[PDB]
Amino acid sequence: IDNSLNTNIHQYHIVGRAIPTAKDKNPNVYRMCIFAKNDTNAKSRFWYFMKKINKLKKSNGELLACEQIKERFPLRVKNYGVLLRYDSRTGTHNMYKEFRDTTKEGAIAQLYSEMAGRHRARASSINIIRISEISSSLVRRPHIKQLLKRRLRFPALHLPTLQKEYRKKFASKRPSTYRM
Amino acid sequence: GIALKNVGRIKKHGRKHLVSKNPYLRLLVKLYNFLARRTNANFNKIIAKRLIMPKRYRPPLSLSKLQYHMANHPNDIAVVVGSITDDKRLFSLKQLKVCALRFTETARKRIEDAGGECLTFDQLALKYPTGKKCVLLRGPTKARTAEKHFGKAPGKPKSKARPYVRSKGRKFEKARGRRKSRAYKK
Amino acid sequence: AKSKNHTNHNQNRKAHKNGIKKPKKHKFMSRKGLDPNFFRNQKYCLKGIQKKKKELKLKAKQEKNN
Amino acid sequence: KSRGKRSGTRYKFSKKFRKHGECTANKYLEKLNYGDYVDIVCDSTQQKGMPFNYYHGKTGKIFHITKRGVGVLVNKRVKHRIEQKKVCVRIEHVRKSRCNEDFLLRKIKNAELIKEAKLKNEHINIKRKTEGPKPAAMIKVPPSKIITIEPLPFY
Amino acid sequence: QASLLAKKKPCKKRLQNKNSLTNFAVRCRLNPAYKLLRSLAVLRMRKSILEKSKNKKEKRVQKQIQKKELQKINHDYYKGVAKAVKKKKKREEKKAK
Amino acid sequence: AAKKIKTLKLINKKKRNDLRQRTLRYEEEYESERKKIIELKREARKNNCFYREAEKKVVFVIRLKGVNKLPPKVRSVFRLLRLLQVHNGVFVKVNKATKEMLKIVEPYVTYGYPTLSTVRKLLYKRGYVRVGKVRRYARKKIQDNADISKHLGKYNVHGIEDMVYQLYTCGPVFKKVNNFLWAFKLKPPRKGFKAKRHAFNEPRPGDWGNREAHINELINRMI
Amino acid sequence: AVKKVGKIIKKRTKKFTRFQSNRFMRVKPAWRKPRGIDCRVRRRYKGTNLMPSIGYGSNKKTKFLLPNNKYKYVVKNVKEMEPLIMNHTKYCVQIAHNVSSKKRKQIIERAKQMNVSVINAKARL
RNA sequence: UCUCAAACUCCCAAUAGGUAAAAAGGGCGAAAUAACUCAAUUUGUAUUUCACUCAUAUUAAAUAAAAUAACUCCAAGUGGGCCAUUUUUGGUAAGCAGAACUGGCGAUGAGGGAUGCUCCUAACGCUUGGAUAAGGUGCCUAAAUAUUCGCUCAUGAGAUCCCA
RNA sequence: UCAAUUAUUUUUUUUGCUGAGGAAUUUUAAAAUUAUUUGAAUUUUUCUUCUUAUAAUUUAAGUUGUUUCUAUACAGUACUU
Repeated sequence: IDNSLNTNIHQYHIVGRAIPTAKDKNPNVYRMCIFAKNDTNAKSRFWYFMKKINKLKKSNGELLACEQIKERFPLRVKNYGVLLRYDSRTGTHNMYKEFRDTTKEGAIAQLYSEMAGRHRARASSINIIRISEISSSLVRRPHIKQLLKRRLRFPALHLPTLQKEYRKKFASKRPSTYRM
Repeated sequence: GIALKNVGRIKKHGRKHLVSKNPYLRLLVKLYNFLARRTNANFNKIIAKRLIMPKRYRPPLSLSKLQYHMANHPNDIAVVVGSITDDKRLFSLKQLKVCALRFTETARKRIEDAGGECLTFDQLALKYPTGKKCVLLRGPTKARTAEKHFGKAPGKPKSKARPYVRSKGRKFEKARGRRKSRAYKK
Repeated sequence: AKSKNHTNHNQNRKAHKNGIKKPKKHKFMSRKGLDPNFFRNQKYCLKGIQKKKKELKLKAKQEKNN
Repeated sequence: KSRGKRSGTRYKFSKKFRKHGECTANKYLEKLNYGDYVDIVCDSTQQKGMPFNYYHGKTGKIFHITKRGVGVLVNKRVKHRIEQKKVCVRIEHVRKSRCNEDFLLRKIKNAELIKEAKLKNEHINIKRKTEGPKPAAMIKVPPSKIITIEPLPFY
Repeated sequence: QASLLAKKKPCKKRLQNKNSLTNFAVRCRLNPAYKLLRSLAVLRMRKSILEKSKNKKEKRVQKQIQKKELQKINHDYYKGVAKAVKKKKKREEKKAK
Repeated sequence: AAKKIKTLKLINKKKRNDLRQRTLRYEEEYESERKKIIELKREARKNNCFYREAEKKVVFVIRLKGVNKLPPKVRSVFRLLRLLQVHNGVFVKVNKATKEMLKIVEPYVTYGYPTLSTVRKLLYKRGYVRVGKVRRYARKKIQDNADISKHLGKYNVHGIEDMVYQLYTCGPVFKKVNNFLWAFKLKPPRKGFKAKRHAFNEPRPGDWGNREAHINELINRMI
Repeated sequence: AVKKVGKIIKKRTKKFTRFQSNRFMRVKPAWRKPRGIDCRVRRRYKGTNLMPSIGYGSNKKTKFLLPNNKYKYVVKNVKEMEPLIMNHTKYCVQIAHNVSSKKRKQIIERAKQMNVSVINAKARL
C-alpha cells in the first residue's frame, strides 16, 4: 500500500534439495529463511549459501519451496537482535546489533542504512546471520534502553515542511518555529 | 537499432532485362515473359530467362549434337535457346524438328532438304504454349577460348589453364617452371 | 628506418566478412596417388565390368531387333 | 624465429609418465578400412611418419592405406579458408575414431526399436531430445529431519 | 488461351490498426468464443451486492477449520526455525571457549 | 462458380465453429491447470510429505541493450535468437542448450515465465506475422485468422487462440508457430528502470537476467 | 515549417543554399557537395547549412504540382493548344520567354477558348 | 624440517581447438568382374547389376530476416595506422617501445561525461506524437530547495569512471 | 471492519495527438449490433448463449457531419510570399 516510508526488503523461507543420483540415492533437503528485495534475489542468496556450505550449485539441486514469511503482530513493536558478518575495505568482521522495530524486515532495512551510513558498507558486503526477537532487559544499546522507560513524553522539536501545494515561494511574514 | 545481416536486403544478381535495343528480341521476350508468368510450368520461365542472357551464354548448338540427342526422342520437338550450326564432319541428316534462336542458312537448307522442320520461337509459342512433349536444349558453356585461359595460375602445381602467351614463337614460354631442366616444373 | 613489426589485428575480422570457406565435399576424387597393382587391377575390373555391361547391352539390343 | 620441422614440441611430443618405451603389438594389429574416420594420436617412440604439430589429436577420413602407412584427409585452417590436406601417418599414430561408434550403436538400437515399432504398428520418435523438463515431485523427509542452514561467520 | 491461367488478384491497400482488445467485431473475428466469455463475466457482474453480502459470511465460516489447521502447519514450520536458532546459539556458546 | 464459393464459405464458417470448440477445451484446461496448482500446494501443506510442481516449459526473453560494441559470440547468439532490435521480446523453448545460449547473452537481456494474461495480451496488442514466401516474408499485423490458418494449416493450428495456447505452454506444434510470428517489437517501459546496466539478481538495484514471473509486470509496463 | 495546401503537402520551402557562401565571396549560392575532409557538412556537425536530401522529395500524387492545382506546360506556339484542350482540367499554360506580342495575344485568346488561364497572363502588355 | 623457479614438473583448470549427429547415403542379402588376394575362381578385398528397407504425413539434438548462398570473371582502393578493457614483454618509469584477444576510432553524426576524435549511452532519409536510455532534478540549465535513515564543521573541508 | 499481495477479469472519469485511402466485384464475404424467426443450451438471463431463416445498419470495411468565417472581396493596412 504505502510508498512514502515503505521498505521493499521482505523475508522469504526457501527450501531446496540435491537431485537424486546413484551416489545420492537419498538426498539431503536444506531449508533457510532469507531477507531480500525480491524472489530472484532471495533465491540467488539461498543458492550462494548452498554453494558456500554444500557442493550444490543451481544445476545440482531442485527448489522445493520459496515463500514470503508473514508478520504475526505488525502493530506491536519488538526488540530485534541481529548478528552480522560484514566486509570492510581492509578486512572482514562479525558484529551483533540491537534494533527496536515492528518487524524484522524494518530492522534489516535499518541495519543496511546504519552500516552504509556509519561504516560505508554496501548491502552486497553485509551478511545477516540470524535476526530474532529478544527480551527488552537483554538489550545493550542505550538508545533503546531510553525507549523502554516507564514514562516517554518528549517535546517534538522539528521543522514544519507541509507539502507542494502550500509550499509557498514567498511569504508576507516570517514563520513560527515552535508551532504552538 | 535493429541488427541486420546484409542490411536486410536481398541483393541477388544477374540480368534485370534485355539490354539490347533490338525490336524483335524485345518483342520476343515480352511474349515469353507473358507466357512464363501465366503458365504453371517451369519450361516457359527457363526459356524466358535463357532468352535474356548474354552473348557468351548464347553459344551455338551443333546440328550433330542435337541429332545425337533427339534419336532417343524420335518424334519430338527440340527447342534451342541459341543458334544451330551446320557440320561438315556430318555425312547426312536423320530428319529433325528444331526450334532455334538463329539458323545458319546451310543448316536450315539441310533441315528442309532432310524434310525436317524449322521453327521460330513465336511459331513454337503458338503451337506448343504449354511445352508438353517438347525438349529443351542448349549448347556448350565452357567451350569458349576465354574459359580455356580461366582457372588456376599458369606454372602453379596441377594447373592446366592456357597462358595469355606473348606470341606463337618456339623459344618463348616453355622454359622456367614449365620444364624441370630450367629452374623447376609445375 | 625505425619500423613497426607486426600485428594479427583485424585479419580474423576480415576473414569473417566473407566467412571461412570450407570443402566442396565431392563423392569422387582423382586417384593418381592411390595404391599401384591394386588400382591397376581395379582398372582391369572396371574395364571388365564395362565390357560385361557392353556384352549384355549389345546382345540384348540385337535380340530385341532380332 | 627459426621454423624447422619439430619447432615448439618439447612439452607436446614428451612421453606421458609410466608409458615409456615401445608399446604393445596388439595396437598395430587393429583393422582399418577405407572411409573410416581415424584420430591421429602419436606415441613418441617411432620417429618415421611423425605428422606435423597441428594434426596431433585431429580426426579425419582414411582415404588410402599402404604397407605401414595410412593416408588421412584432415582439415586445416589456412588464414581465411579451411582446406583438406593429405596427412600420411603410421599404424603407430592411428586411433580408430569414436563418434562413428556412437552413431553405429545408436543405429543398432534404433533398428531394433524400428523393428518393434513396425511389429506393433505404432510410431516412435528417434530424436535425442531436450534436457530441462522436470515433472512434479515429492519430498518425504520427516519435518524435523530436514537440514537447517545459516551463513558462515569469520575467522 | 486454353494454356493461359485465369487472372489472379493482388493484396489489398494498407488498413488501419483496428484494436484486438477494444474493437468488438475484430475481437469476435479473432476469438469467436469471446461472446460466451463476455457472458461469463456479465453473469458474475449481474449478481448484485446484497447476494454477495449474504454469501460472504458463509464462505468465511466454512473456511475456518482449514484456516486453523493451515495456521498450525505454518506455526510448526516456525517451530523448526526457532529450534534451529536456539540449537545454533547454544552451540556457539559451547564452542567459543 | 457460386456453389463452389458458397461451399467454401460454409467450410470457413465450420472452421470458426471448430476453433470455438478448441477454444472452449483450452478455456476448461486453463482453469483446470490453475486449480491443480492450488490443490497441489494445499495437499503439500496438509501432508507430512512436501511437494513441488513441474517445469514451466517456455521462457519469454526481452532484449535491453543497443547493438553498438557487441562481442562476436554474442552477435551470433543474438542472430540465432532473433533479438535483433533493442526492445525485441520472444518466446523460447526451455532446454539446456537454449538456457546456455541465453546465459551467454544474459547481460543484454531480461527473461522469465510470462503468464497467460500477458501471453494473450502481447499477441493480441503487438502480434505481427511473416506473410510472404520462404525468406520473402513481410510484416503484417494479424487482424484475421484466415491468413495464419493458411500457413499453419498444414501443421493444423488454424486460429490465434491455438497460437496463444502453444506459446503459453509448449506443445506438439511450437517451433513453427514461434518462428512464423514476427519478433515482438516492444515499447520502452512507461515508467522506466532503476538502472539498465545492472542485474535483477544484484543487491544493487538492477534489471537484467532472470525476472521470472515478474517479467509480466515489465511486459505490461512496456506494452 | 511544412506547407500543406489541400492534399498537396510540400515538405520544405527554404532552398538548400550552399555552405558558407557569404564567407568566401567567390562562392555562388547554388548547391555544390563538399569533397573536403572535415567539411562540417558531410562530417555531420549540427548547426551548419543543411545538406539537401532525397527524403525532402515530393509525394507521388503531387510530384511537380502547383498551388494552381494544374501541372504547368510552357507554350511558344499556337499549335500547342490541341493537346492542351484535352488536358485542360489537369494542366495549365505558361507562355514562353521569347513570344512576340501579336502571337502572344493570339495564344492568350486561344487559352481563353480552351478555358485555361495563363499563369503569366499580364506579361508583355 | 623452512622457503622456493619465465626458460623445473608428480598432479592439474577455466578459456580456446577438433571430429559427430543418415538418402548422390546407410543397413542386410543375392548375382556378376580381377592380371589384386589366401592353401582355397565366395578364401577374402573392392567394384558393378539386381533385391529386400531406414526417420523425414512436423524434419535420425537444438536454434536460425538459413539462397542476403554458391561459383566464375574482370578490376579498384590499401600496404606509415591509432585508442580502450583484459592478458602482457622490455625498460626506473613514461600520454614510452613491443606483443595477444576483442571492441572502437580511422571512415561517425547524436545525447551524456562542466569542456574534450576515442569513456558511457547509442550508430543517422524527411516529419508528427509518445515513452524512455545514458544521465540528471539549488541556480546558471530542463525536472524535487522531494521523501527517507545514517554519518560529516574543516584558521586552504568535500563533491560524477577515464580525469588532471 | 472486510486489509494487503498475487491471479484471471470487467469497467470508468477527464482528456492529448492522428485521419493515409478512395473499393468498373476483397469497402467483398462472414462477424458485430438492432428489430424480427426457428431449434436448442446453461452459469438463468431488460448487453444469456449457440444455429435456422429475414431485414436493416456499424463496433465490420484507413473521418465524417453541422455551423461559422474568408465575403457578399477584386487587392487593402487583411490574405499569399
